[PDB]
Amino acid sequence: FRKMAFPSGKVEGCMVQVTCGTTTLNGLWLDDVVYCPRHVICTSEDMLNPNYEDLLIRKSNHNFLVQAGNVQLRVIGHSMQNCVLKLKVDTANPKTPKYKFVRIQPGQTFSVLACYNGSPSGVYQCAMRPNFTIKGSFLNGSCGSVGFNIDYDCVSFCYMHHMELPTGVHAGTDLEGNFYGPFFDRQTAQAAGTDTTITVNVLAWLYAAVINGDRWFLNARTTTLNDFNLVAMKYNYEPLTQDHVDILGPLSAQTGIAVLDMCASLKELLQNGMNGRTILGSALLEDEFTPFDVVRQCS
Amino acid sequence: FRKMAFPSGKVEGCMVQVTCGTTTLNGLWLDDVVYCPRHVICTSEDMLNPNYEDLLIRKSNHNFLVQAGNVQLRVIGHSMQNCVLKLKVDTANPKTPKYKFVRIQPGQTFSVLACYNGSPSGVYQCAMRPNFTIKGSFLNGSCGSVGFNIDYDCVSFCYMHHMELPTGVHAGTDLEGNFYGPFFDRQTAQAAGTDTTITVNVLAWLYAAVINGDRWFLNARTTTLNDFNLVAMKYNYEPLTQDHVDILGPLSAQTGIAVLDMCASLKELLQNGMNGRTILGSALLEDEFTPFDVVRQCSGVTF
Ligand SMILES: O=C(Cn1nnc2ccccc21)N(Cc1cccc(Cl)c1)c1ccc(-c2cnc[nH]2)cc1
Ligand SMILES: O=C(Cn1nnc2ccccc21)N(Cc1cccc(Cl)c1)c1ccc(-c2cnc[nH]2)cc1
Repeated sequence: FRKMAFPSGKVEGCMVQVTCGTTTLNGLWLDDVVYCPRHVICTSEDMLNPNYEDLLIRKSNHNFLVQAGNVQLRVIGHSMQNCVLKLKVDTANPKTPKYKFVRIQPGQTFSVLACYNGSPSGVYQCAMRPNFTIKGSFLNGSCGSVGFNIDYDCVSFCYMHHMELPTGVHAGTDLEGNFYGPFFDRQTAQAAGTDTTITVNVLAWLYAAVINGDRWFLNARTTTLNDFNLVAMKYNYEPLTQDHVDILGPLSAQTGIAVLDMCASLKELLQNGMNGRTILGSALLEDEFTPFDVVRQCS
Repeated sequence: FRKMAFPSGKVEGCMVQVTCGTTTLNGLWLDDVVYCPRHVICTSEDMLNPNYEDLLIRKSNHNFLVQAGNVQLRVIGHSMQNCVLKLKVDTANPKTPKYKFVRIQPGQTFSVLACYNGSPSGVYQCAMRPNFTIKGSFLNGSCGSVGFNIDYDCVSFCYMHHMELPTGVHAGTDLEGNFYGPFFDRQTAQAAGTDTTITVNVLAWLYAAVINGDRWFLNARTTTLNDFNLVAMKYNYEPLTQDHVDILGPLSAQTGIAVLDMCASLKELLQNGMNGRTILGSALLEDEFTPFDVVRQCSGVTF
């Protein structure tokens, strides 16, 4: 049972390099529009305290240099949507997949294609944390890298990378340019809200551990939904809803372990710890697999 | 510090499905040849005790269905090379990347593009265990999925999936059809030998920890490679080769920590444990990042 990302090919065909002055980052080229973080228009001094509408009005189309591989794309128009810059180019991307822009919920997962200078480096799976940060693998130059899910040949873009917080976690926006969380695109120190653990995901992963033959953490106790939620909140776990219980249904049916019986296992795990043991190779409780991620990989 | 697969687009454009009789599996289309596991020609009952040479003699080109999506590629030649079947097709793949076939060492990592009916489903990073199994994520119908590394847009293919073992680990061949490990393509009970920890990768991970400022485990001693190898084997760790010392060279130079000093620090961790401390947030020593994986993720290496 591994962390599994979607194949990246359809997104690879869309990655380009956007340059404004001496600032360079990645852009997403779909049809005849290139999307990228708007802080590409900032000098390093601008970034310290930018007024974006003021900075953008002073830019011309020729200030923007878009490179796809070794081809230069000509910018023929530019506008700004929230924190995203939209460059109209004179060429349509022949590799544009069927796509959608979506805003994901805390606790949902997505694949990230990490890119530098418009070229792909690696792909990995991430979750939107409850505090709206992501635990990414991004170096300097990765801004504009995107997160996505793929369903029946359609790419749903959900994340564009903008920054790294002082703690090393990452923040960004949806494809409409709205940050996830209370962050802003100004280079100043920003703390995130206190993070919590994605409970429905931990339960899914515990089910994955049972499907793969590991039952050491199970027990006989039972719990009610409310009583489990009392303990969950005490340990900074997100509440479990009745829809979460229903979503876990297929995993409950496959294993013959009622959802609330798995909650009693997790409650014992939180109150007693793991006693040096491991689950699915991990010594910590993993919360970045959703029930769907488990179902897709286990079936 | 998290696992990172290679971008999979160059391999996605090479995946096809191969059907013989009622058996469908994945194939790899490069130029005008499709490579796939030879057990596609077996029935499920044949698998119990196959004679591949006899099963192949009764096959003709017109018995093989190769499809790119739903589009048939006409087979115009066939042959068997070890445990892989090579089907010559009448169309050269225009998506063929620059590529090589390589045979990897235990401990080395690769990305696997898990596929079902020729359709890519997911990508993840895998290590070849010292017992020549991989702890992959494969369901039925994933046979023929390949593992690969990328180096400046040359794809090095290193693994083709053939089978699941009773313990749930996976076994396969290189692109020339030679199994990794003492396994065979017959459904007879086979078992993986006892596994060990990949020492060179644990050392790579300790170097990654030092790079990020987590260095409480650096001790004051050194060791010789021979002395270390004899001790490590008592803890079910692999011995180091001369190639292992050399591939740790760049991390040793970047951190200023001699390889044999890091071996001495690891030895102390084995003999005394962690004392409830963590490394890179982990209470366990990670052994599925190679030295190359550490550098690839710490630099912005693109392809
Ligand atoms: O963190 C990043 C960029 N970044 N992203 N991932 C990273 C991983 C490692 C290192 C840096 C990373 N920041 C800081 C920042 C702080 C608060 C808010 C924001 Cl939006 C950015 C940044 C973004 C733009 C510029 C820039 C634009 N023109 C000139 N200079 C300079 C710095
Ligand atoms: O394990 C697998 C295949 N497999 N691989 N990953 C898997 C993940 C989930 C489920 C199955 C998986 N085996 C059993 C086997 C035992 C020892 C050696 C070998 Cl080679 C195979 C197999 C291989 C071919 C056939 C077959 C050929 N024609 C028609 N049916 C039938 C069974």
